[PDB]
Amino acid sequence: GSELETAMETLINVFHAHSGKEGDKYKLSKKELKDLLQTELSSFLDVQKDADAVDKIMKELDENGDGEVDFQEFVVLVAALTVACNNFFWENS
Amino acid sequence: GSELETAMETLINVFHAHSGKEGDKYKLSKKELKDLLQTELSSFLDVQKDADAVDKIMKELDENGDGEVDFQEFVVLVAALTVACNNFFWENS
Ligand SMILES: [Ca+2]
Ligand SMILES: [Ca+2]
Ligand SMILES: [Ca+2]
Ligand SMILES: [Ca+2]
Repeated sequence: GSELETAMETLINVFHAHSGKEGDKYKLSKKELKDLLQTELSSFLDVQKDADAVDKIMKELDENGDGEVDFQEFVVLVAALTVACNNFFWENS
Repeated sequence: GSELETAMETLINVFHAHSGKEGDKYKLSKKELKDLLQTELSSFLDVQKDADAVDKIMKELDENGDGEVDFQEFVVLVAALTVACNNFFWENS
């Protein structure tokens, strides 16, 4: 099946849906990623309600203080945090 | 939309489709991950043709030499490698 493959194609499409909407299509930005999580992962990855949560999240990515992200840094950080949350409910049954 | 959200639900379902098929449903294994990539990401992440490629890939994950993976280690390693490949074709246009 393409279920797992479809997983890579989908995050890449929404990624180019908002990332290229700001014009900076060659680099991601702090506001661009804010839209992607609050759009489909708002309930899981809290972010829209805690705007401070997005400043902290980009800080690990923008460790360079570039206020911009290379998108690759983003996938590794949120990938581990959300995956851990699913096991959190399963751990207590 | 749930396109990005659907991305997390799909890799998690196939993950529990083969991971729980070996009985070791509490921990992933070297053969379990081999099936997930060769099943839907065979063409992108070469693996089935280069069985040596799977030994090397788990080595970074099983840096502990446990021949077993915590699944979380897996998502971060293959997440960055496949994402980079998509930009490889885009970089040369
Ligand atoms: Ca962008
Ligand atoms: Ca950055
Ligand atoms: Ca398993
Ligand atoms: Ca491991």
